[PDB]
Amino acid sequence: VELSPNEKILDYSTGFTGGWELTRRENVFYLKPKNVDVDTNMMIRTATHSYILELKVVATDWQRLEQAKQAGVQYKVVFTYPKDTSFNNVKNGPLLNAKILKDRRYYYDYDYATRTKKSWLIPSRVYDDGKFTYINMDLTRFPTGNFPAVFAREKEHAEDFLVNTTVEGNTLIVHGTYPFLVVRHGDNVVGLRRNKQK
Amino acid sequence: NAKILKDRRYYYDYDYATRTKKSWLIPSRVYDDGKFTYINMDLTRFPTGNFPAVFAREKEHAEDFLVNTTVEGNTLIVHGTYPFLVVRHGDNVVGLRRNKQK
Amino acid sequence: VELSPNEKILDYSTGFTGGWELTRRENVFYLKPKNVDVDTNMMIRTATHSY
Amino acid sequence: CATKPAPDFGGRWKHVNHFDEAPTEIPLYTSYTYQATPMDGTLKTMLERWAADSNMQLSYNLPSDYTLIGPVSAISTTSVQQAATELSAVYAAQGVSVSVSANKLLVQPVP
Amino acid sequence: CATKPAPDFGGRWKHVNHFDEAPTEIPLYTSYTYQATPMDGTLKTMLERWAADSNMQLSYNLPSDYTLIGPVSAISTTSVQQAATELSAVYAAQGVSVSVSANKLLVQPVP
Amino acid sequence: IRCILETRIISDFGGYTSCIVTEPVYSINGHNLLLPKGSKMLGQYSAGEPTSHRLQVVWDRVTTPTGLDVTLMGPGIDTLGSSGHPGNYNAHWGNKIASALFISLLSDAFKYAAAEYGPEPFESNTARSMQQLAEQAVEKSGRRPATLTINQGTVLNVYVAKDVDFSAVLPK
Amino acid sequence: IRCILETRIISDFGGYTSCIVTEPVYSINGHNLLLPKGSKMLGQYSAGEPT
Amino acid sequence: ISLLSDAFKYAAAEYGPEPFESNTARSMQQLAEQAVEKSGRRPATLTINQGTVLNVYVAKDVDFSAVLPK
Repeated sequence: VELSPNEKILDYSTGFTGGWELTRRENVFYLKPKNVDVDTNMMIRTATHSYILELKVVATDWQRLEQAKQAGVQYKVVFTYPKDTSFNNVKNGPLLNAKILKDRRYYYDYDYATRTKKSWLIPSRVYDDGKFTYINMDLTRFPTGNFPAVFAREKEHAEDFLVNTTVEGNTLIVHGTYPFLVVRHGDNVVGLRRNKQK
Repeated sequence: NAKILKDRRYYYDYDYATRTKKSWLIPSRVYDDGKFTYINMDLTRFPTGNFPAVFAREKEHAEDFLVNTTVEGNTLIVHGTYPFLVVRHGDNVVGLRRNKQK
Repeated sequence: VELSPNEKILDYSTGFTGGWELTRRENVFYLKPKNVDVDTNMMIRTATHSY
Repeated sequence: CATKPAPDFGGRWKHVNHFDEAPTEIPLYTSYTYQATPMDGTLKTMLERWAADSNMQLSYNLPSDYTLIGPVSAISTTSVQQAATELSAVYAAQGVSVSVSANKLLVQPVP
Repeated sequence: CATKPAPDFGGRWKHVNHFDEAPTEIPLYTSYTYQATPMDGTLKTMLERWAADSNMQLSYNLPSDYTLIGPVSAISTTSVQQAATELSAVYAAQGVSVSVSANKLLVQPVP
Repeated sequence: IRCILETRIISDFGGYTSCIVTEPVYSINGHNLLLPKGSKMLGQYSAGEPTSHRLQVVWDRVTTPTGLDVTLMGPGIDTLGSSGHPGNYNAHWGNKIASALFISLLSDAFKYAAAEYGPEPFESNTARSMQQLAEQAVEKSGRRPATLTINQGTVLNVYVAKDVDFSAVLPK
Repeated sequence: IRCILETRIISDFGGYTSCIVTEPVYSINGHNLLLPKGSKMLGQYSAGEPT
Repeated sequence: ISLLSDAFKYAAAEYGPEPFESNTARSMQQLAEQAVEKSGRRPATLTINQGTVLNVYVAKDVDFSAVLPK
């Protein structure tokens, strides 16, 4: 039986102790009986949980280990812990999907500004789905070391801050939609304005 | 209870004041049930990082203090009714007056 | 049986212990039976895997 | 030499809970609009996601693939037949005809 | 005496998601072009990799080997017969004739 | 984890902080929402003399609106990633001067009225015994530490330093 | 491993850094791609007087 | 604060009997010696900006053979 790893087990007591060989390693009890009729209870009391187990013996005469499967033994017992039902009063696939879905609203209106005219740091395509900004750089093919670090900024020439990014191939995906994105690779920098919704 | 109940008295009379005209920090709907103030911000949809810290204040330009808040989605719920609420997200701030009962 | 070298083995327990001579060296269990009918299970629990 | 406090507000005191005067009509049952995103690069990758997003089959029968151009970004229709008509008007100079045989898309050269 | 910050951008604000106006035709089914790289040094090593990259056999029947020269770098053909013709026009001064007997390459002196 | 501060930090005694999360924090690959938009991060710091003009907070618990209680190890960082939160340094030179100027000037009026208006220069005793109190006001007001304050709206940032596994929580 | 820095390092208290890899890193003989183009390297430093 | 104690010393050396040592120039020079000691305990910094191309020397072998597809 496997309890939660979070809480420490205070105590435990089974009835008819001399018919059950059980040892514990900090949250798991390895149970095995010793005779054919040792049916009892076992009660585990942790810091915040309380378990009442009802120990049985269902396979005793088996010669082949498939016969204990059909008799109904349980190799492992694990407990799942739900959250409180007052929070349940408060799913359709993954939230980050780099393809274009049928039922998501996209915003294809972004600019770029940089000193050099034709750079290898200019993104190919930038858009978002309302929740993630999908910077795509898979047409600046030549320099193999062309992968930047993306920051974000609330005004045009304010001080930038940090974002969480995940990447899929050549697509850099930024967690969250921002007014400005800043793309740096050393001394060369490319800004990215999201244009205002008219 | 963030819904509107049959047998509770609500007060829909609140103002806002801020420097910038169209900000993403202006609340959508503010009301209360006599015991909790329900700041609602679920129509300023664009900036994903738009969630403030709510303070409260006894006069208009007095010094603000701390409140207990619980949140349900995009609704920020303030434990207690106050004359003024102050809504901060860094350098930009939005005040919230409860208008006086005529 | 050879487990992953990455994780540390926390504990293990086989049913019918007195019919299996098994020793471990940090990820490998050398199993040998002792009699003709010693069929059982064995459960290994590492830090993130369960066998 | 003292400490600079937090910023303070100030303004006009407009009221929050404000009804408008224009009854904006929110639709309930929204169909699928055939349109051209900037993400799908070529003509074949755009029609592979019109067939996927509408449960149809694509029979691309051209020996080569064409990239998307300027006048492609004006198609916005909830009808597949009116979108295949506006597409073939754009790619008429290269001999590309796109039609729908009532369950599938056909990309064949013009007769 | 203060700290120099990071570099800052500045410019024109061109727009990213830009359709073009020229429908560049991307081919789908690309054949093998017989051509002459600078890597393979001599005439024998170039024809050993034309036979290998086309599943043919090479019968090099010359007592010596010739290096590649200037006018060799103009052959670019998806046909083996037109490339063996342009090659033998180059190496005509040394009595080198290259032909294809429909399954294999023959390098023999000119009659 | 970007959060905005709620409790005004002042580095005198060392206490407890609280910042409200402002942007939702997703998984390693974005398939799930881990920390929702309005969670509270909870941290604490320790008293010290602020040599550098930064304060060091260890944020160690988040309670989400969706009913969770995580216990991460996150040292607080700058909004660009520098270790330690920057504050407003204030060495209290208004109070250190005024506590020792006023009593050292009262002993200087007694010395001037005794060097002249007296025999010969004529050392006084009230200029000596009251300069002893002025040396107590320098010693006592030199034991006061400097402060640095962080205001109640500033956008902080937290670097998580160990992995947290939400797999036993998320619905299957 | 060439990476570009993401967290601005300041040597006051000693903390944690993060740099995004910029060029793909192959094997000893180039048959396999080991570290892809957009990986994150994670490091830490210690406080001291910068002599 | 050392210049505020230097105005008291100049107004006492002249404009006074004889030179006339002041006490406010002595007790406030004691606060100036506290401001040297306290501001000498501050360490220097060195910053590395948020875009600089770093580089990492790997110093032990890492074996990816248990990962790559066969």
